[PDB]
Formats: sequence, structure tokens, C-alpha cells
Amino acid sequence: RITLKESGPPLVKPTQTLTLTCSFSGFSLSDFGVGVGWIRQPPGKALEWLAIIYSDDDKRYSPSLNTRLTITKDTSKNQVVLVMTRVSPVDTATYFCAHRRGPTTLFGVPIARGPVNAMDVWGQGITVTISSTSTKGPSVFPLAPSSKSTSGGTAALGCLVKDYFPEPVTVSWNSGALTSGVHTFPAVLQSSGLYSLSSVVTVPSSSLGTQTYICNVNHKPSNTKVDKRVEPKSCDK
Amino acid sequence: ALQLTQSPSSLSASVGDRITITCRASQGVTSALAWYRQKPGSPPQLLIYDASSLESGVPSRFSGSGSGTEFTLTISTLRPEDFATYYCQQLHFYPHTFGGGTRVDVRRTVAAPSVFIFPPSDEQLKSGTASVVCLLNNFYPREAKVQWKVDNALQSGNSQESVTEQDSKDSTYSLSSTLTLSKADYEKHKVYACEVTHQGLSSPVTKSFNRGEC
Amino acid sequence: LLELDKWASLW
Repeated sequence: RITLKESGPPLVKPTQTLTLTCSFSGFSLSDFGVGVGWIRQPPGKALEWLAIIYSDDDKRYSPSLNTRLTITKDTSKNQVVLVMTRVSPVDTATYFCAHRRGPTTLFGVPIARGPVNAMDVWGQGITVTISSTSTKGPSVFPLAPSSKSTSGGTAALGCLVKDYFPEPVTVSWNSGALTSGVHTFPAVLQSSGLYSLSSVVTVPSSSLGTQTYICNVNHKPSNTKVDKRVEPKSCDK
Repeated sequence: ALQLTQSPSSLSASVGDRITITCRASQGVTSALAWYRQKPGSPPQLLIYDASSLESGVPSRFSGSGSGTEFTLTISTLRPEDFATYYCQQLHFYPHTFGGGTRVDVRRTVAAPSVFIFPPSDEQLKSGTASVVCLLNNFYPREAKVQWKVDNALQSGNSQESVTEQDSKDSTYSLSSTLTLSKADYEKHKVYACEVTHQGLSSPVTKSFNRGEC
Repeated sequence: LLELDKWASLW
């Protein structure tokens, strides 16, 4: 019944201004005491409260960001806008808008606080990245199986996928024929501002002599595709 | 300034289990406390509002309790969809505050990680940098520590870790730690070691190579 | 002194 959806730019440069819009249905911002709030979630971290605006144009901001935050509404458009100035990479996060109920009313006057004590419907979230990086395809390097990567009759190998922007990258093994024992790790953002990840696979040490192993890497934003064959170092042969 | 402290920050359990998570507030927030469940890739979903009120459409297995500074969320009988992260939020004071979250995962027998170390490839070294990779494979529980030493010098600030989601089949995690150095620096040293600490190991396990021994 | 919520004073 109630729905909210965030929109905005996926990518913004440092020092610029970020404008996010929340469009909603199922409630009206002229409903007594209703609120629309914003919350964000940095990659791998917890929820962080940003701001709230109410039907009477009352507004509140996170104290540590109140110099950069501005919240506004258009009641006839069923939209709320959040503006964040002077962004930095610290502001990379998924941004959620959310609905807060007004109080229980009788004859339009409040009789109970209860219902207000939660954000009851959330939007799906929008990912925003703050970065000064330019599009760049990855370099692919091998993680060669070895004596140093063995577990009795089990060996590990992989591909190191380095220095790309933006996300995301996709990795398969042997054009998709190898899926078992594959672990493709979430990307990390490096100090350079570029991402990197690794995919590894465990296989039988006995196969290393005969079976071929190739990681297929596709980075669509740079139209870069790479097939990287990974094999034992010469000394292990 | 208001702090909300959730405990535990992590717990494991099994389908059918009953679990309890607590939130403590540094100041009384009356009954103004909500509980949410969030699954990966999804927004938080409201379970309980006003400390103890069950949100419409929420399964009856969820319940909340408490008032003032101390609050509890209870799931009477864990279901598969309840493996997730849980947050509390207080709405008595501005700014509204969320707790740090409590991750609930599938319990299984303790499993020590298999540790592998990977030197940088000659190909990468050609381009001026060296990445050394330590892989911890198929362990449980999730908590694990990795230390890098280069010729016995502790490395700090030049590595990054990545962990997988819990495996749907065997319920384990894997983790990679990546040490980054300049080619020049990599070639000035010999012994590269990562030391792994985990509950399943009687004592910390060290995997290393000596690029000066050939 | 922290500021009170919009509804902190409502029964």
C-alpha cells in the first residue's frame, strides 16, 4: 500500500552537491504528523540517521551533518528531497528514505503516541558513490597453485582482479563449467580509489597436471573482457 | 549524546531455536524503541514498534519487551528467513539513533580454516607493484584475525581483507587478506608470512614463503 | 541536553 522510491545520481564527484529525491505513494504528506526520513548505510556498516521532515514543515538533521544537509518537500508531488553539499568519499553509501506514521488521532486530534515510534516503510535504497576516479578496466593476475597452496590432495588457485572503476566486475571459471569450490570475494576499495577483488577455487592436486583453469573476467563499464589461464609455476612441474 | 548498545553483536543458532537480542540506552528513551530485520541487498523491515508492539503483518514469533534503558527482541522459533542482521532504533531524542546491529547466522561445528599464501606473479611485478594474498578457506565461526609480517616486521595499514557470505551448503566462510607493496620493497625482503588466529586452531597458524630460498 | 522528539511529550 505505502511505497517509497529513491532516485538520484549513482556517481558524484567530491565537493559537489548530491540531490536525492524520494517519490512515494499510499500516504500524503498532508496527513497529520506524518514524517519522511532519510537513513544511510555505508558499505559493510550500520544504519545511520540523517534527517526527517514532517507534514508541518518541521525538520531535523543529524547534528554532525547539519551544515551540509537540507531537507524539503512538495506535498502535491508526493516528493521529498534531500540535499547534501560538499560531499566526500566518506559519503559513499546506500541511501534510504522511509515513512514515519503520525499519532493515533480521533477527530483529528492525537490520542496516542505509540505508532510514531518506528520507521514503518522503507524504500529500496539507492547506492551513491563519491569518487573522482575515471572509468578503468581491470588488470588480471594469476594466483598460481603451489605447495604453499595445498591441503593434502587439495590445491587452491585463483585470479587477482586489480585496479578497476567502477563496479562491478563479473568472474566465472572455465566459461562457467567450474562452479564448485569457487569463492569470488567482494571488492575492496583501494587507497588509489580503484577497486580490486579476487576469485579462488579449490581443486584436486592431481588435476593440476591435466585440467586447464581459466578465469573469465568481464568489466562492462569499460567494455573489458579477459580470459586468464592460471597454471602451476615452473618449479611445481 | 545517546548511545545504543546491541548485544550480542553476533550470534549463531539453528532453525527452531529461540533467541534474544538486547539493546541498552545510555539514557532513558521511555518506550520509543523500534526493532528491524535486514537481509543482504534489502532495506530494513520493521518488526516491533514502541518497544513491544507487533507491526501488522509481522509473524507472531517476534516479540519485544522493556522500557527506559533496557530492551529485548525475542524470536520464539527461528525460521530460515530470520538469519539476518537486526537493528534497534530510538525515537525519543533527536537525533534518532540506530544500534550497531546484531548478525545472526547458521550454527555448525567449529571448522578451522585451511590457509594458503600466494606470492605476487611475475606479470604483476613487471608493472611496479606486488600483491601478496593470504586465503583462509571454509571456516566457522566467522571471527578470524590475520597478521602480516615481512622479515618479521609487522605490517600495518597496507593490507585489506574481504569475507564471503555464509555458504548455503556447508555454512562456512572464506576470507582473503591482501598485502600491497611496491615492487622495489617486495624485492628487498625475503620472508613473507601471514599468521592466522581462529577458535578452531589450538594456536595461531603461520603460512609463509621465503623468496630468497630457491 | 538532548532535544526531544516531536512526539516525546504526547501520551
